[PDB]
Amino acid sequence: PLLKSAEREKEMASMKEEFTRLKEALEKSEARRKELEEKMVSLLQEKNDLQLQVQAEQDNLADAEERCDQLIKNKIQLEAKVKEMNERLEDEEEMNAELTAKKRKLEDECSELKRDIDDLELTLAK
Amino acid sequence: ASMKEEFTRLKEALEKSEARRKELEEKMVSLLQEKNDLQLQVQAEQDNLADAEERCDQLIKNKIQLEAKVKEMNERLEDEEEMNAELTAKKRKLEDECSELKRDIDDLELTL
Ligand SMILES: [Hg+2]
Ligand SMILES: [Hg+2]
Repeated sequence: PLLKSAEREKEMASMKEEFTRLKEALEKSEARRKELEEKMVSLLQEKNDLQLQVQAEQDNLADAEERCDQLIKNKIQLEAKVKEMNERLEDEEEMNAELTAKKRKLEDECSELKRDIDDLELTLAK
Repeated sequence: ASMKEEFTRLKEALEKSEARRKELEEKMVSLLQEKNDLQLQVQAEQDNLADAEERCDQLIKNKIQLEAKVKEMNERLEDEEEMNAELTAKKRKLEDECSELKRDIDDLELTL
């Protein structure tokens, strides 16, 4: 063009591209911002959902633990019963031994008595 | 407005946008720490629950072993209890034989 029409058209073409560039810089920034807005929303929901699993698992451990408690009180009563039964067995066995001894010594005496009765009948008879 | 105010509006919109983004980038760092920690915590707790459950099973097996041992002993005790009672009866019959025998010895000795 001629000097003046070229200079005028040049400034207009420059302002259009400068504008177009600012517009795109904004669009891009907005995109990054939007992607983050979405990520932050998703993470907060993820975090709060885990805070509930922690609670829930802690509760299951509480129920598991309480079950151990009952079992342990039960083991206590049972070990007490074993101790007690073993004591009685010893008493029984000991007594049994003692009775068997007395029954045998009585047996030796009936042997001897029947023998002495026979000796006196020998003395008497002849 | 004029072209200059339109550009000024755009620069400010960008500065604002970029600023909001810095807000998010910094707030996110701390947010991920929290999420990773809670994820590891749930794994830790699940491990505890498995170990707790395992202790339950050992106790249950032990409980069974004991109740059985108690039963076996109750029955064995009853046998001993009956065994001693039968002996006591025998011992007693013999004692009465001694009594009778000693009496017969007395009667024969009076004959002499
Ligand atoms: Hg348990
Ligand atoms: Hg006797």
